[PDB]
Amino acid sequence: RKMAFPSGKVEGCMVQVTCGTTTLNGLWLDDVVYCPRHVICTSEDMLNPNYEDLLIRKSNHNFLVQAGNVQLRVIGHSMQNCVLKLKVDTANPKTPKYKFVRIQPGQTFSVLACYNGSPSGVYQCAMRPNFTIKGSFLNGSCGSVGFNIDYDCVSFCYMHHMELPTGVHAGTDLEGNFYGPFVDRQTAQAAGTDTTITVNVLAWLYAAVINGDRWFLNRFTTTLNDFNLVAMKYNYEPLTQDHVDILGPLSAQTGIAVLDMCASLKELLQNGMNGRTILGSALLEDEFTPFDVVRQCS
Amino acid sequence: RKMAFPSGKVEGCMVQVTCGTTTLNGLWLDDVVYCPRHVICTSEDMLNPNYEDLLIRKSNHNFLVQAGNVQLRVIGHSMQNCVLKLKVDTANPKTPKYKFVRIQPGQTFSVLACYNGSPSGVYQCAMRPNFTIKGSFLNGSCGSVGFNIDYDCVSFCYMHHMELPTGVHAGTDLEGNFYGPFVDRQTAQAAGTDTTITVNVLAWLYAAVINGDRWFLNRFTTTLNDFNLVAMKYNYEPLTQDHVDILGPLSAQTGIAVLDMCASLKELLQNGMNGRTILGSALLEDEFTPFDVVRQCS
Ligand SMILES: *[C@H](O)[C@H](C[C@@H]1CCNC1=O)NC(=O)[C@H](CC(C)C)NC(=O)OCc1ccccc1
Ligand SMILES: *[C@H](O)[C@H](C[C@@H]1CCNC1=O)NC(=O)[C@H](CC(C)C)NC(=O)OCc1ccccc1
Repeated sequence: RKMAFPSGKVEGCMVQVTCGTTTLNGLWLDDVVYCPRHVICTSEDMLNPNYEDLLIRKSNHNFLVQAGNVQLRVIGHSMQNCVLKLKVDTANPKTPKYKFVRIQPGQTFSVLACYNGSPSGVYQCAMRPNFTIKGSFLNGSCGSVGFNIDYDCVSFCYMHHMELPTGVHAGTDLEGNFYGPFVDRQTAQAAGTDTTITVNVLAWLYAAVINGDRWFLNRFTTTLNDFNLVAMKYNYEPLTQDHVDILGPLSAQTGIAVLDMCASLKELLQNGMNGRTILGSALLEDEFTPFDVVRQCS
Repeated sequence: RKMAFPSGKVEGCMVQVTCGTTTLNGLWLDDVVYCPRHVICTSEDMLNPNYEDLLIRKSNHNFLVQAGNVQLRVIGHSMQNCVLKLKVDTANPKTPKYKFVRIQPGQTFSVLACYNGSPSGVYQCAMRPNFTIKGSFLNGSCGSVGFNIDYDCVSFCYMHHMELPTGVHAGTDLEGNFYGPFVDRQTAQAAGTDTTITVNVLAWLYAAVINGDRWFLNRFTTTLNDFNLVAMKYNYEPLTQDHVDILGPLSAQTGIAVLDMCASLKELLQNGMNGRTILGSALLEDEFTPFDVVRQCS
């Protein structure tokens, strides 16, 4: 099963930010509210916004932050890359222990989709090699965050800004820097040709070996270099050698060093599953980290 | 995408319940903790328990409940079918507006998987027509619950007790009545042959149209009864008029009559998918309801 982190600690940080006509969501940690900076744009400064001068003309009194129907007072505003920061006069007493990280393509996280500051639902998604995510997001959803958890700490890794022509989504880390070559302005922009997350496909074959039925399992072996070619053709990312021993635990538990493994991914890009399905998916699955496999078998 | 309801309201009601060697999760609402009654069994008892034998042989102090760090004093106990009800001297201040509901086959709910009283993950499930669910659950997971939300109100519908031999799962409503012909005994049980949830498959074909994927549309048309005849043969639940009604929503926003979308699915069942995906998959997905489709497309 694809599984999301429990969302309570992030729900307790979600607020509604309105500036003029635009409402979106804010992230309220301590006495600071983070939200996408295009909240300060009207329907039409959005096509080529000069954010610096948009923001000049805004003052604290132009921002309506609400936790429920309770207004939080804005007492300062600043722009950091593509996110806005609003100092409010109340520290969120729900503030989890947390930090801001910038994730890598292939890494997974959980999205807490919200609308008008109220959580709608939660889902697990991955950062594609072309820096999009395959999410469900509608209008008013910008400012929603992705996150991971480690014990008590919430690691905020994504904030939402944009849908792309092809239906996928684009956003920034919590310091406002976009993932990939995207800009927060309403223009057609390059999706970018995507690839399969090789390390996660191997994580998930391992899960097959663990949780039982390894029918895919075949009796042939390879090394690193040829492995790249015929699948690089079905468009698979370079497995390095340091994806390698994040796959170390799963190799040690199954007994299988990385490459009998490769050579059965061969045959699944060499003559399909033969109509068969591994663990619940009639296709190869590439949105499970090795850590995702260990967590869930753990 | 499969989207679970946000989980914070349930997370604040989850506690650990211990009785001797046996530990699992409980649901802490007002001044009552509910958990699976096989918490009272030893490894050996669970072979063939007479739960009323076992329960008359215990007093309050044999139950240890913990809410994070803090122990809750059990001051009463009580059994309602397959769930135990433990009264405690404190009311859970995080108790939401809630309800207890028994759901029908085909309905969905989100599951908050917990271990030792602590949330670990959240995902969606359907009640199969055979009254099992295709979960992800290990030892210590019992007591985790399934629920839906409805504005402010968490309606609990599932409590977890068991993995059948085939890897699927079985449990009770929160009054403790099993979904299906199972019992809280550790003895091998079979679930009975599953069917496919038809009304949901149509809801996912509609979902697919909305998201640009329309190769499967035909322009044949069919009777409700003609459709159920063919469907039957492929082990699809009857499609009721109610189900037709329920689909009406999605039938407006796409301009496809239910019955014509039946015609297309009927062609899908007589001829297979010949190598094509719908919404990415080589199988027809039946674990989205109408309501889960609207919710995530409005
Ligand atoms: C912010 O709430 C919103 C999120 C979008 C809207 C629907 N689904 C989403 O992901 N962002 C915008 O509406 C964005 C504002 C600009 C200042 C970046 N405009 C936008 O998303 O245009 C790109 C697009 C291309 C194709 C379809 C839909 C949107
Ligand atoms: C409750 O904590 C536990 C959850 C099972 C354990 C593995 N995955 C689950 O969902 N329930 C039981 O152990 C249950 C006990 C009642 C029948 C008294 N028996 C059961 O689920 O099947 C036994 C089993 C044990 C270990 C692995 C797989 C199945």
